[PDB]
Amino acid sequence: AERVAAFLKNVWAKEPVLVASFAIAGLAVILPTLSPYTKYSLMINXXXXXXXXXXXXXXXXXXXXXXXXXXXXXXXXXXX
Amino acid sequence: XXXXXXXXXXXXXXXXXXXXXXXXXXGYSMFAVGIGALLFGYWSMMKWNRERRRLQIEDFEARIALMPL
Repeated sequence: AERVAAFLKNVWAKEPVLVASFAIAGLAVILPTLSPYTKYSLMINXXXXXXXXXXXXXXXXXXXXXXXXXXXXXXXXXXX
Repeated sequence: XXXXXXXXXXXXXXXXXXXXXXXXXXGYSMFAVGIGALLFGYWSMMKWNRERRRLQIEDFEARIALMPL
């Protein structure tokens, strides 16, 4: 190698802290795209309500029931 | 009899001996504990934030449940 192997040990010797400035900040962009865990965090952010939920008038509707615990809508229960 | 200052050397105090030596840390082994503490750090922290989510949704549910308020 002309740039991979040559410009690595010299960077560790001369100005060694500059290695960390490119490696840590670089991997900070790569990791949130390839690793399959980021999709879970987006769901809980949207599920947690900030304001009170609005009630709609019932006229031929599916997956919608009363306020009591029943199998209706989505309702998040991901990981305990 | 003549009495003067007597000569004594015994051990000679060791003429120039190195005391500075590598201890505890080796090099590569410190990174295994260093970055190892980081990976243990995130995994322990993020599990608590998932337990915080159990409290979070339950906290906002109180506002939705309270309509006479």
